[PDB]
Order: sequence, then C-alpha cells, then structure tokens
Amino acid sequence: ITMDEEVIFETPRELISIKRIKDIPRSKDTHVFAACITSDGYPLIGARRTSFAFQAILSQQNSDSIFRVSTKLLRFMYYNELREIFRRLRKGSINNIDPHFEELILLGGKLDKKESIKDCLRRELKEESDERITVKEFGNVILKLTTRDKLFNKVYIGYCMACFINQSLEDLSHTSIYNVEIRKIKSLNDCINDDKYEYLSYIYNMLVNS
Ligand SMILES: C[n+]1cn([C@@H]2O[C@H](COP(=O)(O)OP(=O)(O)O)[C@@H](O)[C@H]2O)c2nc(N)[nH]c(=O)c21
Ligand code: NA
Ligand code: NA
Ligand code: NA
Ligand code: NA
Ligand code: NA
Ligand code: NA
Ligand code: NA
Ligand code: NA
Ligand code: NA
Repeated sequence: ITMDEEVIFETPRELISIKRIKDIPRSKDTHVFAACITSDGYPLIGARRTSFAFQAILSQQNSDSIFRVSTKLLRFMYYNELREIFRRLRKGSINNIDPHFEELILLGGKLDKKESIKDCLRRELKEESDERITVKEFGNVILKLTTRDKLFNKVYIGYCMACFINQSLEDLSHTSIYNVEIRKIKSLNDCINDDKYEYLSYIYNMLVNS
C-alpha cells in the first residue's frame, strides 16, 4: 500500500477503512494496535475475553427482573456468555449459535498521557500477554483503521504498527492466558474462516510487504 491508498473492507458485522498515514495524532486516549510477527514469522491475533456482542448486551440491561437480548447477536458470543444469559431460564435448546465463534482483535490498547507510541505498544503487549511478549523491532508503516460496526451503528478509530517480537509462535501457544482482556493468543493463519480474516490478513500484508 502506498502513502495515500484507502481500502474499505466489508464483513457481515463491520465496514473498515485502512489507510496509510505518516504520524499518529495523540490526544486523549488514542488506540494503538500491534500487528505482531513472531520470531518464526507467524502473524498473531488475540481472541477478546469478552465478545463485543455480550459487552453490548450487558450494557443494555436496566432491570433486575427483565433481561433483553436480540437473538441476532447470539451467533457472535462465546459459550460462557450464552450460558450466562440462559442459566436461569434453561429451555430445551437455543438457536442461531456459532460454536466456532471467536472475537478476533489485534493486540494493543489506549495511549497514556505523554506516553510514547512505542512505550504504549510494549506496555500493552506485556499486559495482554501476561508478560510474555517483547518487541525486537518496530516496523515503519503506520495504518489508520476506521471501523463502523453495522450492528450497533458506532464508529471506532485506531492506529496500527508492525511489531516483530522476540517470541516464537510455540512460546505463546503452550500456556493458557489469564487476562481480563484476552482469552487466547494464536496464529491469524489458523483463522481462515473468520469474518475478519480478510481484512486482518490485509493489514499484516500491507505492514510487511510495502
Ligand atoms: C465495544 N467495541 C470495541 N471495539 C474495538 O475495540 C477497540 C477498542 O475498543 P474501546 O471501546 O475503545 O475500548 P474497550 O476495548 O475497553 O471497549 C476499538 O477501537 C474498536 O476497534 C469494537 N469494534 C466493533 N466492530 N464493535 C464493538 O462493539 C467494539
Ligand atoms: Na484512536
Ligand atoms: Na438444559
Ligand atoms: Na433460541
Ligand atoms: Na453452543
Ligand atoms: Na464471527
Ligand atoms: Na478490527
Ligand atoms: Na515477551
Ligand atoms: Na521470550
Ligand atoms: Na468477524
């Protein structure tokens, strides 16, 4: 990708614009994402601990005696989340479930006050991986990600850089991860059937092949 191509991807849930920019803004809480490449050359992706759908559902409750859920969202939730919703009612079965669902996200987080971009990336990578990810080298390319969530009608902005890390894929793939932010770190190329695979793959390719 050249300095001024903008590419717009669409999935059943998201529209996302990816555009190469020169500098990251820094205001209140800028969001910075790490596209991590392992020592053995694998692109990494996180499975968010809480799905976007279950986060939203929880935020929509307003009564101790009423629980409300759009059934369209059931296919975008984890097993434990579905169990929590239906734990008291316990009907025979439920419909529209995807047992393969995972909420794929680039690792990363919010920029602190007067925190450098690279320090933010190092710190968030450490927090989200239980101290198991360190950065050998940062890439040059900076992408701005603009995402519209089609289900909730919200727009999000973040910025992404490449992080070539010291760890191998296997280094991050024996021990389960205990974060409140992340339930798994895995190879993006183990996720070919995910709604997000095409645009995440594009991000990695643009960051390393430009
Ligand atoms: C709640 N939420 C967060 N994101 C993404 O996650 C990034 C950070 O999300 P955040 O809302 O800024 O902080 P949070 O993780 O504590 O919620 C955003 O820049 C978005 O990329 C989300 N992305 C989509 N498509 N839908 C969502 O509901 C959503
Ligand atoms: Na941001
Ligand atoms: Na049952
Ligand atoms: Na149902
Ligand atoms: Na299920
Ligand atoms: Na999905
Ligand atoms: Na994304
Ligand atoms: Na590390
Ligand atoms: Na290591
Ligand atoms: Na998806």
